[PDB]
Amino acid sequence: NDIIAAAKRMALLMAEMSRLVRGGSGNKRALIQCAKDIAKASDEVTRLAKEVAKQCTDKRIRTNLLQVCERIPTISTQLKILSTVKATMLGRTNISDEESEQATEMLVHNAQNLMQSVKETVREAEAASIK
Amino acid sequence: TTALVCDNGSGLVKAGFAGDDAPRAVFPSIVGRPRHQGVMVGMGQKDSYVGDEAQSKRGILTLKYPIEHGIITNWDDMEKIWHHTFYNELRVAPEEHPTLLTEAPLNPKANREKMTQIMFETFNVPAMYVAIQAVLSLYASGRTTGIVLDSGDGVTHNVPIYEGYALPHAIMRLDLAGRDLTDYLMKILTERGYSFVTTAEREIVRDIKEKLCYVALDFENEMATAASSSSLEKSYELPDGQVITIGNERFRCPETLFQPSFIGMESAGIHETTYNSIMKCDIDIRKDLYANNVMSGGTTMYPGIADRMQKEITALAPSTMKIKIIAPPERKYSVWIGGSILASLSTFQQMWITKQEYDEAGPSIVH
Amino acid sequence: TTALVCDNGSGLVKAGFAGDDAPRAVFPSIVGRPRHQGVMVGMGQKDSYVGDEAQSKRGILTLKYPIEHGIITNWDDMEKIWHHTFYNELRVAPEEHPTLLTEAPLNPKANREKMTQIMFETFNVPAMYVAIQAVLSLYASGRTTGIVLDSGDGVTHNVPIYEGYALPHAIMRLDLAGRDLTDYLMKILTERGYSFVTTAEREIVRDIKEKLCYVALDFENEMATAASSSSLEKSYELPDGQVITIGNERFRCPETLFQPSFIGMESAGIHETTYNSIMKCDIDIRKDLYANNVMSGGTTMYPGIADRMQKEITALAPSTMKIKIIAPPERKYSVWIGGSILASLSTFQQMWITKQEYDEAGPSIVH
Ligand SMILES: Nc1ncnc2c1ncn2[C@@H]1O[C@H](COP(=O)(O)OP(=O)(O)O)[C@@H](O)[C@H]1O
Ligand SMILES: Nc1ncnc2c1ncn2[C@@H]1O[C@H](COP(=O)(O)OP(=O)(O)O)[C@@H](O)[C@H]1O
Ligand SMILES: [Mg+2]
Ligand SMILES: [Mg+2]
Repeated sequence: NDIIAAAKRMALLMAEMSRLVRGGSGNKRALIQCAKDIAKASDEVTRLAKEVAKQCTDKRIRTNLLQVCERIPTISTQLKILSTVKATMLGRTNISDEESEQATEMLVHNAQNLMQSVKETVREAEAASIK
Repeated sequence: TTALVCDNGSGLVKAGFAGDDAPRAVFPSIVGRPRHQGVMVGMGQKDSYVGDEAQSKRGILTLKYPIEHGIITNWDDMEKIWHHTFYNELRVAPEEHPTLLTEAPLNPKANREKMTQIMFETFNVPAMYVAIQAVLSLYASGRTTGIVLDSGDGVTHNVPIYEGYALPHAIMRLDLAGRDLTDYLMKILTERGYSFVTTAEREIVRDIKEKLCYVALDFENEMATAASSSSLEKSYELPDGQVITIGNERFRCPETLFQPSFIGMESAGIHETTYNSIMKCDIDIRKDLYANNVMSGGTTMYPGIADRMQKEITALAPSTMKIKIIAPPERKYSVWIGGSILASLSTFQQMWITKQEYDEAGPSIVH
Repeated sequence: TTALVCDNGSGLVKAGFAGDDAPRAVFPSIVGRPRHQGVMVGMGQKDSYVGDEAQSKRGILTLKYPIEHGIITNWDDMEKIWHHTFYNELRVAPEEHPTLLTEAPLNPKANREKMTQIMFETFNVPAMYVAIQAVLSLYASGRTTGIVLDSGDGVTHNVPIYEGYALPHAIMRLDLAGRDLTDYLMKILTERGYSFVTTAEREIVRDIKEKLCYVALDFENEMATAASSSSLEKSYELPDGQVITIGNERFRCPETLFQPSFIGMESAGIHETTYNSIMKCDIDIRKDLYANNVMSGGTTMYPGIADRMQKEITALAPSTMKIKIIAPPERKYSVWIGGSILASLSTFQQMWITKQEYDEAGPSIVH
């Protein structure tokens, strides 16, 4: 059951990301990669949800499932872009440390929201397998 | 396998498997279509948010309580309640559990039929029983005689039951409490300059109705002591930070229960419905309804109730008579705790309707 | 074949293919016809210099920024902008790339129709979508709740959006900032005795507006420490070698953003439109707007912003209610970084306009 597997994987990636963001400038490349690895996993969640949706039979559940999975691409796209901007923003000394910290925080907030979107998707996926 | 005890709560729908502890899910229900235009790419958003998410997300929606004075106006949303609950809350298929549904003591025809028929064909529950709500708190209260007062937003009821035969000549449905108490409270919240008037904006009020209202010893002197400067005022903090200091209206709102003269509405206080229901029951039996008066429904959780009610009844009641009011803790789950007992009663599983026999006999059997 | 994210920047028009860093072309827009007689015979010189050569060739021309009050003054210059960029900057066929155009939050009718209609008929763009500038910054700020401040020379705007339903009854267009700040700055640059009157001479001012100006913490006290002799003056070097030493006006000019009574324009400080816009939004939502306040547009690069803004708002704001206003570094390309995210979303490519539906349905229901 890859949805449960993906949800656990997403949690492990987020636990690691929380750890990487507590660390230094040495976690720069890793942070860019972390965002990439999260983006690959979201593309898998989205893909699985579309495949499951095709085999699903109740229109309401199918619609509710389609409603939640369609926001995942947009958040994953935003993560790749905002990470590319932040990545290129590190290594510059003119910009303020508080503004830099806020970029890390914003990225964390967006990751938390992505995780919440997946959390809601998991919840709906679990319920759909009953019918 | 296991039965699920499912209460169509007036508020405050309650769900939890058959006993012995508590409803796994209790929720104010609510369905809300989104009032404002969406600019989210996707859009990817629920057509209507049900509770809980519509009570985290208020306002950007238009909240509709689907059961209006106990009448399920459209079952389309009711079915969505059922489905949402069963699948994404309790996480179960209705075919698996024989179910137990509750209804009110008095509701028109065909409210229970249309429900039963749709629920059998839509959710294909294998067996069912549909109980009037007052009776389940009797099984919950474990009393063998007495008048049951079932009070939730927006319909109250007053049912007399004796060992173990019902008193039809004394069954009262009052449509009064509580959503109108909510509306009245909102009307006296305009008096403190806070106009949270829209339907959605009403929910916060319901929360101040939960938490902040109090009940006095006696009106006239609480009205007096309100004229005293002494601070009855309690400070609510609002979801935009605002601090609201309410007091007179704090004891004023529940007093409606004793006197509907505040709404005006032409029905008498619990005081009189008690007396007049007792005085629609046989003399001999009047002895034992007195001291087996049972209040219920989540709304009744105001501390000066019942001894305000007691003192009021004692004033109208005949001398030396033993009057005692039975008040459970946590009356909101009284009903649910009722239901758990019922469905557990063997052999009365074979007094539960079964889908095949329903296939054979249709709605005729229902009554 | 790839899409082009092309922003009608009010500055500082920005253009760059989809992602992943920045616009490949940024330019301050300007077209300028040559004010003086050309004597070197022929002379093989263009009717108007576009940027950048018109910012080399300041003054021998008369510079005209075409978007006037953000509105396309004439499309003769706008189309020439479009062509100049597409061919002579980016080097791309409008026929080839599905394009993405941006527009503002609030503008009159039919300037976006007329734009779109002309752009389809002139450049024969195959597919297109036209976005309001505030929204792209939401994806560019990875947010989905909050008030957006979009500020470029010379129109600011104030947009509230909530997860992700927009609040139309709280969308405000201020024509205040920044080109009028440029004009006011020029008027207080007369106080240090240097003339910058002409259209061209205004650009140098804009450059001192970029580089030299700063924002304080509190006006009265910055005015106090300005009376202190100590070096506040910063020395600009001017294209005829001149050294301009500015200080009082150095913090004075941006402070106008919190006080437009300095220009005198009746319009209120962003401070107050913020509070009043928050206080034009539903109570419950006020909770998550507090701390999702996003400022934007290249003008917003002044260090006393946002904690000046914060400190001012906090004086009017509800007690102990958390607010945070901080927005990304490099806000000028914030928008552009928005656009990249949008246009990549399939299937919402099929929420773009296609030439066949432009042929069949014309410029109906564009809005
Ligand atoms: N502490 C409280 N004080 C007053 N009202 C309360 C309190 N707690 C819950 N309520 C009310 O209880 C009502 C629910 O009653 P309920 O027990 O659900 O009645 P029923 O089962 O008949 O539908 C709600 O509408 C809610 O406002
Ligand atoms: N360091 C700076 N300080 C102040 N203003 C700046 C600075 N850098 C650029 N600007 C201003 O940014 C403006 C452009 O904002 P822009 O991001 O193009 O707004 P928009 O996209 O809404 O049109 C220009 O008019 C320019 O004067
Ligand atoms: Mg009830
Ligand atoms: Mg702008």
